[PDB]
Amino acid sequence: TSAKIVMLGESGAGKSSIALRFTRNEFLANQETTIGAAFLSKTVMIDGRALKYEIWDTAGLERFRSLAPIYYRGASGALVVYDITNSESLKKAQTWIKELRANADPSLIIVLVGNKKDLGSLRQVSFEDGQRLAAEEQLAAFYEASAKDNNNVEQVFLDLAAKL
Ligand SMILES: Nc1nc2c(ncn2[C@@H]2O[C@H](COP(=O)(O)OP(=O)(O)NP(=O)(O)O)[C@@H](O)[C@H]2O)c(=O)[nH]1
Ligand SMILES: [Mg+2]
Repeated sequence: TSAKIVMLGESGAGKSSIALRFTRNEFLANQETTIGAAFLSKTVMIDGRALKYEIWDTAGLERFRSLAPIYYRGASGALVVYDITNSESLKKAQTWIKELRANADPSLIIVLVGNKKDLGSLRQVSFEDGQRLAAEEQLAAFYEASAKDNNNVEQVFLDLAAKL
């Protein structure tokens, strides 16, 4: 069985870095902005039974927003990513969550992920503030993570998988 997941969120928050870290163990300090949504795969075991993630890594720039439904229409899950160092990205994440609730399948499982936890002092979003959004929106899970340090990336995907 397979998990069809879409990555959404403001450009620069680290959608491609998370999905490449998870699927390929690849991180780039100079990851290029995504033009057309990229497809990425990986198989992971659940509690014995095998599982294939099929991930659509969307371009986050607002000019590519109208393309996002092509990638979210058949999705089982969405990871809506923000950057813990940039307060504005959390409000962008809230807009995506609302858009998904209005336009996507009501069974869609949404996980909120605050990325770049490794950037210490530059944090602008508290754990408390990110989770307040996830609780207010009754999302499936809330994690802070670091694609760069590979911290909590595996755990976000495993958690999401168990909720599908
Ligand atoms: N310090 C730090 N930098 C990160 C982390 N994840 C991503 N980055 C950096 O942030 C920049 C943008 O990352 P990227 O994955 O391209 O973001 P995106 O959300 O895919 N952008 P777009 O929507 O335009 O494709 C890159 O320079 C990348 O190295 C992280 O966990 N920590
Ligand atoms: Mg990208």
